[PDB]
Amino acid sequence: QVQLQQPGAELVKPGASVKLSCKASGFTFTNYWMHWVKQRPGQGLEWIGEILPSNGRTNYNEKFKTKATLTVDKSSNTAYMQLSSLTSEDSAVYYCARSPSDYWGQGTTLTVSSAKTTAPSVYPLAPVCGDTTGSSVTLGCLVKGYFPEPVTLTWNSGSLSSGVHTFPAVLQSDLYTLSSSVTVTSSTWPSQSITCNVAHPASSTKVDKKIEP
Amino acid sequence: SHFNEYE
Amino acid sequence: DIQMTQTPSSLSASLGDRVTISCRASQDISHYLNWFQQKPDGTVKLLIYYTSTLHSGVPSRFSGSGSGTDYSLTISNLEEEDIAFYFCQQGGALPFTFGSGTKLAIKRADAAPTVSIFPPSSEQLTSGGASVVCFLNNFYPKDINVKWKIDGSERQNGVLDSWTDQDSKDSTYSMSSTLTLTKDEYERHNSYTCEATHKTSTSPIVKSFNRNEC
Ligand SMILES: [Cl-]
Ligand code: NI
Repeated sequence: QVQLQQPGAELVKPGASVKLSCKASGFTFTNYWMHWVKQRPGQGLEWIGEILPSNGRTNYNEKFKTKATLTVDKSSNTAYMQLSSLTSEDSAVYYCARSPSDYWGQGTTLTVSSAKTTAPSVYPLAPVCGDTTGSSVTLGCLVKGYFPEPVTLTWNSGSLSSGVHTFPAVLQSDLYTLSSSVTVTSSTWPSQSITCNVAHPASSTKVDKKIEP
Repeated sequence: SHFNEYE
Repeated sequence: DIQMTQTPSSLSASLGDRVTISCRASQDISHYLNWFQQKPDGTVKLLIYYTSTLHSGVPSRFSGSGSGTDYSLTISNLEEEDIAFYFCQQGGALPFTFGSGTKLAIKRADAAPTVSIFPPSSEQLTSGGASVVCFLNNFYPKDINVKWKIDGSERQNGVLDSWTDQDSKDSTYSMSSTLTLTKDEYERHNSYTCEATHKTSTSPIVKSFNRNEC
């Protein structure tokens, strides 16, 4: 109903090639230009190029000429972008879009890595022993060495939300690490049980770690 | 929105 | 290539305020300037095209102006739903190019971080590893610096940091910093310190522990 449907994520090895798809619906894309755009964390958006499905003409950003190949399958109203010889520099969110009356897909996160699927180690982070005098206490959970993303982290099975911060994952080595903190009034812990719940779907693991003094 | 299409 | 220079790169304002963002092109783009809005979930929408034409459904508080090489996007009275990343696109000549973007944020009252430091868990230690973590939570403004010390000596290698986006409800920011060592190195020293430097104070907020002491 004017939608551009892209897969949420793709994982590929360095040296491999990948074909991103962009399925249009709610309109026939024949006379719309279909563009592809690359976004990386600290870089400005880059335009890769565009293809006009009616006649197959393409306009490319010359920087991507030997990297990207745009095509269309008119019978399924789908545009594609094939990326070749992937390197870690190709890791990014890739969007498709139409123009004129512009509308964008939700983007495909492409990760290019050699890492193998690996379950995280989950460790409870209790306060320094001695005695904490505050009205509140902060506890945490450290999730180290997993691949690929993502992991889902909750406190007390999702019943404890509020006072919670879960930080974005970062790439130590070829694996990811994240952490989460929870803050509760001092009278609640350690008298009431607080546990970190971590799921990592790709390695099918689910671990619970109780925070103990 | 682009010079090469009709808007 | 027509290069687009967008300013400012970040902008913190109060809700209800008028905000203006600019994009300057390298050469004349003949009014083909588009403004795009991207939300934290990755969603991207076209707001204005051909300098000043509002796209379908965009509210009237958004307006665009400019000519030749100088263009602006103005939001009359900032609403909460407008907090996002904005970027321009020239469509006057191939290849099409984008401005580097403007991240909006809500301005709030200054807040010092709440700092907590955590020694390695016994479970990690049993595996041969030793991560020391520091949480610096709920501060404003966004900039902050963390320094680690081992026995009073500054330590830089082995540190990884992560920063949350602006909190949706209270407008603060938070940060986690982890110093990861081998158990062997961890066991050779006694004192571990996380020091935070923020605009809210000229003296660092210092948190530390001694490995013996429990
Ligand atoms: Cl053309
Ligand atoms: Ni030493």
